[PDB]
Amino acid sequence: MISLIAALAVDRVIGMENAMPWNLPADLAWFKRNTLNKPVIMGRHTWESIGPGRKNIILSSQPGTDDRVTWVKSVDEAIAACGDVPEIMVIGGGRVYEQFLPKAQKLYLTHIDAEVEGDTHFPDYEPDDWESVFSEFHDADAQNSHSYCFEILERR
Amino acid sequence: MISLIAALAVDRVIGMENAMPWNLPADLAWFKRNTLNKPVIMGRHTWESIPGRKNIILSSQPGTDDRVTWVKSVDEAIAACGDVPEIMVIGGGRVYEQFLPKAQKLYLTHIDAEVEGDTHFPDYEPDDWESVFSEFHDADAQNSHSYCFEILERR
Ligand SMILES: NC(=O)c1ccc[n+]([C@@H]2O[C@H](COP(=O)([O-])OP(=O)(O)OC[C@H]3O[C@@H](n4cnc5c(N)ncnc54)[C@H](OP(=O)(O)O)[C@@H]3O)[C@@H](O)[C@H]2O)c1
Ligand SMILES: NC(=O)c1ccc[n+]([C@@H]2O[C@H](COP(=O)([O-])OP(=O)(O)OC[C@H]3O[C@@H](n4cnc5c(N)ncnc54)[C@H](OP(=O)(O)O)[C@@H]3O)[C@@H](O)[C@H]2O)c1
Repeated sequence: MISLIAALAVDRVIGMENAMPWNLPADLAWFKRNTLNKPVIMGRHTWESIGPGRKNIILSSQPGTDDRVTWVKSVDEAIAACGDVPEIMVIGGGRVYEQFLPKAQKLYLTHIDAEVEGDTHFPDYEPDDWESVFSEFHDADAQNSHSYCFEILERR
Repeated sequence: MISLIAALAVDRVIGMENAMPWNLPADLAWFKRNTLNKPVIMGRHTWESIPGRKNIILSSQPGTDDRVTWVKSVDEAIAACGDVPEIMVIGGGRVYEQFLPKAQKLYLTHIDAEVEGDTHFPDYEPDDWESVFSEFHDADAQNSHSYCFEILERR
């Protein structure tokens, strides 16, 4: 199966011109929990932002620039590179989420109570086509700059 | 001599109820550049938020980590640093307020972020401080806000 994992500010904003204006180690821990050694697919801009671990599959139209990870030139090649696994984790960014949302069976979302003027958004999903199977709200604290809610949705 | 090092949002905000809403690895690298192995003094809340050098923690209560040095007063904090060229006071608000009158140098990162804080860097009169270094940086893929490193020396 294919899953998407993303952290959304209000209006489904996921990315800005620069690094996101928050500090959420709990979200980093949740991201790790839910990826572990599973194959990940990401776009080239997300790869440049995160600086590797599992299979790391990077989408780019151009030849790859780091032989430690696997570079692919299409969605189909990305899926093929992950092989026959229980769950593929699509980790961003906006252009990649848009292409994989119709293929996805599960969303792992972190809803962050932050308003940020973004340039990239998580794709529109119709909540009626998705069953919320898990939800956990957390307050901001000494380590986390904003309140946040982890949610898992499974396609209906 | 005593120096303060701090990261200031607008209105001299240094701290909030919760973690600061920014991601500034360049400021962490600057903080390291300017501390390295020099003794550091910090308040107990800053200790809990963040050991390496001498790490001197102010608290009214017995210490809870024997890997660092705990002191109950400003004068003991200074004494615990020994005879060194530069003591780095790293926060927080209560600690900066007590050490500012003793300080000869400020290492400030001015961050272009507006945040409603609960704690501020102490008032200083810029006329009483000479800016000896200033370096501006844009936000980028790793740093959420633009920032300016500044070093002031007491005139
Ligand atoms: N998303 C884009 O295509 C694109 C283009 C120009 C500027 N930007 C800016 O970059 C920032 C991040 O955007 P984002 O979150 O959308 O980035 P992202 O998903 O992390 O990465 C997008 C990149 O992934 C590669 N890619 C995605 N789908 C592909 C496919 N089917 N075949 C081959 N390569 C594919 C392209 O790399 P290559 O560029 O190496 O081909 C693309 O530019 C935004 O501010 C956006 O405006 C994005
Ligand atoms: N981050 C956290 O852990 C946390 C938790 C609760 C509240 N706060 C609140 O957050 C706000 C900002 O704190 P801040 O930046 O001012 O904290 P800070 O300077 O990092 O730490 C202040 C602490 O340092 C100790 N201290 C400072 N001067 C001292 C002296 N002369 N003698 C003995 N002990 C001394 C006291 O510890 P003791 O308290 O151990 O005596 C004091 O509470 C404050 O309103 C604070 O009360 C922060």
